[PDB]
Amino acid sequence: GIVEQCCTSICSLYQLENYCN
Amino acid sequence: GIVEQCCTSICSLYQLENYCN
Amino acid sequence: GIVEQCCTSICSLYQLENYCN
Amino acid sequence: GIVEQCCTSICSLYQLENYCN
Amino acid sequence: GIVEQCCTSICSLYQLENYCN
Amino acid sequence: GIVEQCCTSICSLYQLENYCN
Amino acid sequence: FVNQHLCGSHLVEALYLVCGERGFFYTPK
Amino acid sequence: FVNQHLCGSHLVEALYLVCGERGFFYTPK
Amino acid sequence: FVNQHLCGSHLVEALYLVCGERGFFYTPK
Amino acid sequence: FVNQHLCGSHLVEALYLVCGERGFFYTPK
Amino acid sequence: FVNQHLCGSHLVEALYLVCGERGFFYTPK
Amino acid sequence: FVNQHLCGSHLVEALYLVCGERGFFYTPK
Ligand SMILES: *C(=O)CCCCCCCCCCCCC
Ligand SMILES: *C(=O)CCCCCCCCCCCCC
Ligand SMILES: *C(=O)CCCCCCCCCCCCC
Ligand SMILES: *C(=O)CCCCCCCCCCC[C@H](*)C
Ligand SMILES: *C(=O)CCCCCCCCCCC[C@H](*)C
Ligand SMILES: *C(=O)CCCCCCCCCCC[C@H](*)C
Ligand SMILES: [Cl-]
Ligand SMILES: [Cl-]
Ligand SMILES: [Zn+2]
Ligand SMILES: [Zn+2]
Repeated sequence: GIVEQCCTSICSLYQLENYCN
Repeated sequence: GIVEQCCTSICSLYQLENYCN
Repeated sequence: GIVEQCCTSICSLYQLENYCN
Repeated sequence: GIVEQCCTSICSLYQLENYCN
Repeated sequence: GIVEQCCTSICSLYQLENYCN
Repeated sequence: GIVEQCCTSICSLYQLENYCN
Repeated sequence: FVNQHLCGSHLVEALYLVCGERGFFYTPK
Repeated sequence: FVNQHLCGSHLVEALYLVCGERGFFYTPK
Repeated sequence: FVNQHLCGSHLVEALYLVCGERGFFYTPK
Repeated sequence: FVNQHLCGSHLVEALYLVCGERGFFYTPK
Repeated sequence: FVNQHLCGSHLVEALYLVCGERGFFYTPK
Repeated sequence: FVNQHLCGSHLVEALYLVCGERGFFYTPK
């Protein structure tokens, strides 16, 4: 999930946008 | 400046990019 | 919504719990 | 103290309340 | 108090030092 | 630079002031 | 309103601490 | 664990900025 | 006042950086 | 040390929310 | 104005996430 | 890398407080 992906690598704005509603 | 443009109205993520290096 | 209830008046820690999953 | 306890384990709200006045 | 002095006007870094231990 | 110095040791206010304009 | 946007940033950080492992939903609209 | 909790705090703040009016659901592991 | 609550959150984070190892006290009332 | 300083920053923010009007004293190691 | 100072703190944190490796400049005056 | 990004987030906030009206340029590695 979001902790697994973005707390092991730097997530860009597009990657962060994936978890939006 | 960024204060006169983004603190008086909400600046979108693209508008904030104008102040990147 | 949380904005109309917690940004117009201070929401206690218990009131914030109403928006937990 | 607070750094020793809560920076090695996740402190809940009740545990954080212990350090209040 | 710190609220009546630093939230009504901007407190410099030196003024904030008055509330250090 | 600033990440190399201040993310390996705690930088004081004077050290942080060095990176100001 | 910028003040509304600033308040929401403190709401989400408050929800993260309050809810813990449960998680939270932030829905302004 | 603490450092994952710290990363999550900055994570929800990033989601609040990126998602905007759409909102988001935060669910930890 | 919510604006007072938001300001206090920035006051405590400012005190933490300013005071350092000395620490600080936050007493609104 | 840096990572303990980072945890302390989120610690005082949590204390500000939890303690509220009572306030708190923050004293580092 | 304190509200201006509070807004600037959210502007710099927004710029840090938005710009990434590019970095940013904050110049109020 | 994540933990350097987290330290940078608190770094720019510290620079915003210390520099004040002078402003600053943030450039990552
Ligand atoms: C340096 O001082 C920047 C010059 C422009 C500042 C504009 C600030 C306007 C006052 C705040 C209005 C909104 C308050 C909620
Ligand atoms: C989406 O826009 C949410 C709908 C309700 C918004 C209410 C905002 C009220 C305006 C802010 C008033 C307080 C300003 C300090
Ligand atoms: C405890 O309640 C502190 C007593 C003094 C509070 C003063 C708050 C003034 C109201 C806020 C004015 C500025 C709003 C933008
Ligand atoms: C909650 O229980 C966390 C579950 C995921 C495991 C995180 C730790 C994985 C190994 C990391 C070791 C590095 C820190 C010593
Ligand atoms: C201030 O001097 C800190 C005192 C407490 C010691 C913290 C470090 C303890 C060992 C942690 C090792 C993990 C990081 C390499
Ligand atoms: C960006 O590519 C970072 C460049 C600097 C290297 C940071 C890591 C150096 C070794 C740290 C190891 C500790 C974490 C496992
Ligand atoms: Cl604010
Ligand atoms: Cl951190
Ligand atoms: Zn704020
Ligand atoms: Zn952090």
